[PDB]
Amino acid sequence: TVVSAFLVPGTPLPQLKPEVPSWGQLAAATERAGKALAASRPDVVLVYSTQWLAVLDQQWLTRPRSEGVHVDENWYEFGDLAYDIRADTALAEACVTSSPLHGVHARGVNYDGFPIDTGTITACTLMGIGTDAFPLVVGSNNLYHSGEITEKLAALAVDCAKDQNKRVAVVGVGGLSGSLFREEIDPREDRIANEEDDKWNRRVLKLIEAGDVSALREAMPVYAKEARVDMGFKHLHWILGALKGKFSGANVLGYGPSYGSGAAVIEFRL
Amino acid sequence: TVVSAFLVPGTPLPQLKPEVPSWGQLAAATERAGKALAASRPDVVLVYSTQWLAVLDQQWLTRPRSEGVHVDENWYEFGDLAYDIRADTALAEACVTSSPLHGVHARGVNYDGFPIDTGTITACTLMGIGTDAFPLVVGSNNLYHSGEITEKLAALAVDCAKDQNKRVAVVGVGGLSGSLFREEIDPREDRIANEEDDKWNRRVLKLIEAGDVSALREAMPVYAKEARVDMGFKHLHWILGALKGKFSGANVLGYGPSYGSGAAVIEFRL
Amino acid sequence: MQGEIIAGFLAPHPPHLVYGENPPQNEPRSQGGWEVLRWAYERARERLDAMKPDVLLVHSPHWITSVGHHFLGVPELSGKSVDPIFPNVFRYDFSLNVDVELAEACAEEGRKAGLVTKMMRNPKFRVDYGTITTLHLIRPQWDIPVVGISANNSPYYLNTKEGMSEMDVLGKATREAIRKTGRKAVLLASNTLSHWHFHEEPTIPEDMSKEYPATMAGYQWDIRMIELMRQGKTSEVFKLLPQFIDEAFAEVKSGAFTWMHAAMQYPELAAELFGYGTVIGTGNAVMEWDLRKAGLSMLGAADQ
Amino acid sequence: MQGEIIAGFLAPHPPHLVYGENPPQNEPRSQGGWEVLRWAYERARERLDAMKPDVLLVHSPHWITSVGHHFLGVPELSGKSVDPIFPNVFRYDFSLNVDVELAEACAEEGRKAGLVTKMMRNPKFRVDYGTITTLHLIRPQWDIPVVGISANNSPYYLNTKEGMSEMDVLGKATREAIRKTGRKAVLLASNTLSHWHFHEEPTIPEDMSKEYPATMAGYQWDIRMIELMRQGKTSEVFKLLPQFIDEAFAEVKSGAFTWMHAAMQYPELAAELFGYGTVIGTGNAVMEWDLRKAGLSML
Ligand SMILES: O=[N+]([O-])c1ccc(O)c(O)c1
Ligand SMILES: O=[N+]([O-])c1ccc(O)c(O)c1
Ligand SMILES: [Fe+3]
Ligand SMILES: [Fe+3]
Repeated sequence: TVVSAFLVPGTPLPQLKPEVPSWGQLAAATERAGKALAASRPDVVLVYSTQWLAVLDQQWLTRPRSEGVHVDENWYEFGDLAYDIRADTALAEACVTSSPLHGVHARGVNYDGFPIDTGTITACTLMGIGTDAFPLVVGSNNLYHSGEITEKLAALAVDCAKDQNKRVAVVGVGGLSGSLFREEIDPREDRIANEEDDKWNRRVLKLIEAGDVSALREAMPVYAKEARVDMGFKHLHWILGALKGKFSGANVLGYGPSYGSGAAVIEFRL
Repeated sequence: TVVSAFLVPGTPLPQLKPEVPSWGQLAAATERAGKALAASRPDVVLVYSTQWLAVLDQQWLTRPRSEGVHVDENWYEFGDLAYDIRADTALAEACVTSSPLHGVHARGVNYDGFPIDTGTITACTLMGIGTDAFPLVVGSNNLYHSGEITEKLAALAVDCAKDQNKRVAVVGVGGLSGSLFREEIDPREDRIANEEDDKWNRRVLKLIEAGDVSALREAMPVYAKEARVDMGFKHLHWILGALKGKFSGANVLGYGPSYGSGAAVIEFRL
Repeated sequence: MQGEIIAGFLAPHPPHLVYGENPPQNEPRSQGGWEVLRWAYERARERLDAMKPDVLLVHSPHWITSVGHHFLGVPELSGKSVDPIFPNVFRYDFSLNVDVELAEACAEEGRKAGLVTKMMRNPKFRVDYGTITTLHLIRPQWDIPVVGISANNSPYYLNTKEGMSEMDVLGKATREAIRKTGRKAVLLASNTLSHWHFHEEPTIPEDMSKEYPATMAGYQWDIRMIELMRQGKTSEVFKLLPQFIDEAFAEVKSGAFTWMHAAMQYPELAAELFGYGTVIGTGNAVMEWDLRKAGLSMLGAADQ
Repeated sequence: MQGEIIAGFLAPHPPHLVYGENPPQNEPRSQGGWEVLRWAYERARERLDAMKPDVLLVHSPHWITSVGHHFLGVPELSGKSVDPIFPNVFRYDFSLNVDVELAEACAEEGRKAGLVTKMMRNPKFRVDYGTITTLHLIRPQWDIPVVGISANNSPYYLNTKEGMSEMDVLGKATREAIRKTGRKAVLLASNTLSHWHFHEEPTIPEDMSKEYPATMAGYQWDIRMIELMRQGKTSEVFKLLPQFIDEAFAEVKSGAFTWMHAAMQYPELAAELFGYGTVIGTGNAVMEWDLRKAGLSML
């Protein structure tokens, strides 16, 4: 049922200011991942973003159609973020019901003007997703959830997609190393904060390319701590859980900086 | 194990002002019951008083020796009630632990200056109990306990006594009909407040004398309600539960008024 | 000289409140507790300190009498008040002074109004746990003299409506007694609100993570009533007092609330809420009716 | 024309408090709730009303910024604030006015003092629920102008000591901004206390019989601290703040509490508690430091 898999950046800087060459490349690479997405002919898109924060219990987006203009609470000077996002209401509501059976309290989320996070929006815009052709089943990033639980959450959704007989594209939205610069820089001279962050990204990115699930699995908890990886890399656990801890190789379409932070676009070879 | 059973008044008036003839008669009858008590050579005296109020859990007297001068909060004009009461701590503590094993939360009570109720005090004085020879196991009157609950509480204490090879005398302390005069009277003019109460008293007292447990069981809740009987007549329930719902007859040693309320001394023939 | 009811306080008496303050007089030691209700009492304490009243009058539910309404009548009373229900939290060494003169005047006036009244003359008497608590929570100095009144059976033995009338007559007689003696008095309705509660206390009674309202329906009655007290819609709170009693099982059934308000002539005045909290699931509110700050405190010309 | 900090409030922002009020701005209906904490905010409201200030300043934990300390800087901000965590209880149509001139002066002063600052000039900005809530609870009239200040990342990203230090400099710079502009300002620390909580949301949220402290130690920590506060032992709370953060998981880590006190200059003045109470197990205290009445309000 899972026919496609991707990891993309949840930073808005590539979409907002693609005139910066490195960010321009990140944007181009997320767009190229969109063609690869479409060509896989999915019915639903299993989306997880690191910026969709929940605390009480697991939240699933159940609102048929969400639209508006989002302003990033950090990057509001580089423009706005219009969005029009469709949801697979049947899958989402099923995910809500399937959730407490697997040991995770969940609730559907359907409210007018509910804030969809920057990550989900930028990946929709750039990848051309969340349209009526490719609706979403977005799961929140609960702060108290572990990568274990996140994997269980993604799996649970693939299995909910199986008995509705639907083709699934998986997208985990989030960054790599998270050493954000703490002063304002010239965006044209944005680079990766350290070389330690750079080497770590390069390394774990190479383990993704080779598809060494086992070496990746053990590098993950150390990498997450040592490179301040966006939310402990739970947006990769999402992709692993969706593929039930198994994938061949992978393809890296882009890797650059986002204000000292590491960002990358990865197409997964199933 | 159970060798003796008695019902005595909780009112202090008979001991406080026995110069009032009727009151003097009730005191002399309680004294007679005390002698019948001692003649049955018990090891412990199991006591329940209507005026020992509890709200949370069941309380049992676990202090080896309580002494003080108690002054009744209604009848303070008639004098003071000095006391020196001994508890069978070994048996009392057994009742504490055994009570939840019959579905009743309970605590021991062992606090210097803990107020023993008027009923327990007056009964001890007139009956010559609560001494080191006739120590007490006193169980509280919990407001939320029914008669059924009170019987199970008494049977349980009689149980614990068999486990310690102890001869039990049983004393239920409290009044009969309870329509106390609501204005000051001349104590010499004391009489049962009304005829309906007098009839009710005589009727159930006759059922007790005869030994008709069945008839007595059916009349009790009607009698309690109609003649405003002291605390639902749970003090008789106490005696019944200790006797496992069985007794042969009864001698009513005294029946008289107590400021309009009714009061009797009853010796039970096992 | 002119008689004066300076103010009327609603002053709940759950003994856990003194337990948590660890005063010298109480024997058992606590690790704090119920500080919302205890801070609520801090304000009440300072409001009363600035009244310097001649006398505090308290009507306690925990001195129950059948033959009319009783009044403390010995100049000095002392003892160790141990609470029959929670002796683990309350064992208080008290010593107080009674305004015998005003107490006798209350009896006198209550008798003339058609009530049966009695003076408590036994010096060996042990003041009830409820009185000792309300007094300490409002006045830990034990420096103002007190008049302690019993709660007559009426509302339980007869019925609520009929018993409530006795408490009203008693309140009117209390006012009349104050005005004739020319005393500067503070009235203390020692009442709790919703009283549904749970019959089980935890390992550590002070454990505040285990303290909460017993019922939602109870808490709601309380709020609604203390809101109406805040709005100053008194006539509305008394029209609701019967249903409040039935449904929330309120301790105002004992009559201290009606006694107080009757003595204050049921002022349609706003009441200040110092705080609301639960003790053993039980609803409690510390409140004040400032009659001076409203100019309704003066009663009239004194006698003699 | 000389500046004044009339007072600083500890003004927590659980959205249930506005939910409990059933205002026109908030969409969902409640059956009441958290009346103790609301009655605390009754005493806050009238204490504020008798101050007549030019501006309210508020530092909110729910506008988290990575690069410096941001300031609201648009004359009129409007919108619909739906809380991402509690959208069932909080969906609020806000309409507020910003003291842009003062916001800019705070930003310039912060910049001058070594901090990185930015002005939020985007007219479509969605104001966080913490800012919207605290303000509506202390002044539902929506009339006094406001400066919304973001909570910089530093205490979480660097560590507590460095974060607090940054937050202190921000406080000192805020004082300077008030004095240089001769504003009559009230400070609002939008912080809750013990945040260690349970994950159980009652079927009907307002059910107050389901509301209680999450941990005994949480409550005890909250009490010890606010008891030191009403004592006027300010130095001693700030000595205990690191340990209070670590063990009670208190939201004063976000920084508003340090910011406010630094701006008042850590006054050894006893505070007035309008009430403590819990929301979803969290510790919430509504307090005030009356600087005018203590005569330390002139800059
Ligand atoms: O908790 N207690 O101990 C209580 C609570 C309410 C009361 O009215 C009382 O007399 C005692
Ligand atoms: O219960 N809530 O909704 C809360 C409680 C504490 C907080 O600091 C908050 O931001 C929300
Ligand atoms: Fe009480
Ligand atoms: Fe918060």
